[PDB]
Amino acid sequence: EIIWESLSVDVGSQGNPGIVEYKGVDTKTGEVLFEREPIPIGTNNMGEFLAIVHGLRYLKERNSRKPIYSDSQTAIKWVKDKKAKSTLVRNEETALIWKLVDEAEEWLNTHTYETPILKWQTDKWGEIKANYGR
RNA sequence: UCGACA
DNA sequence: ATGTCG
Ligand SMILES: [Cl-]
Ligand SMILES: [Mn+2]
Ligand SMILES: [Mn+2]
Ligand SMILES: [Mn+2]
Ligand SMILES: [Mn+2]
Repeated sequence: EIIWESLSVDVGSQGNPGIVEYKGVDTKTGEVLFEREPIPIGTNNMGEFLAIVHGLRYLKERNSRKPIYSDSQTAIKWVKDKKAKSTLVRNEETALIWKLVDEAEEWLNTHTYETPILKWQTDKWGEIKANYGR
């Protein structure tokens, strides 16, 4: 029941909190459609969140109605709520990740989209195509 | 007390 | 090990 005609996104990190990045790939081919420059400090969930929002913006800009796959239950909820409930401390070092997160929320609250955000069923389909981790 | 998704 | 939700 995999919808191959879709966009798959996923976070990648070195430590958690740690260096965070993310990418979006064509679920069907695996071709990398976009990738975020590594952010010094952030959490896994913030990254998973930014990945979905970037995916929403990527698809809207190209007038695509394809759904987005994410393996993050947390990020999917945050996007649904248009509010990332991260409890990562807000300080000088986490300023960048928080700026991106707040700006992502800002975009969600000022734009519209019908993009279905679907849960990638890892336990049945294996690793999401945009995966970085082992 | 966990269970789940990362 | 941590980040989060049910
Ligand atoms: Cl971003
Ligand atoms: Mn993931
Ligand atoms: Mn990268
Ligand atoms: Mn905010
Ligand atoms: Mn992954």
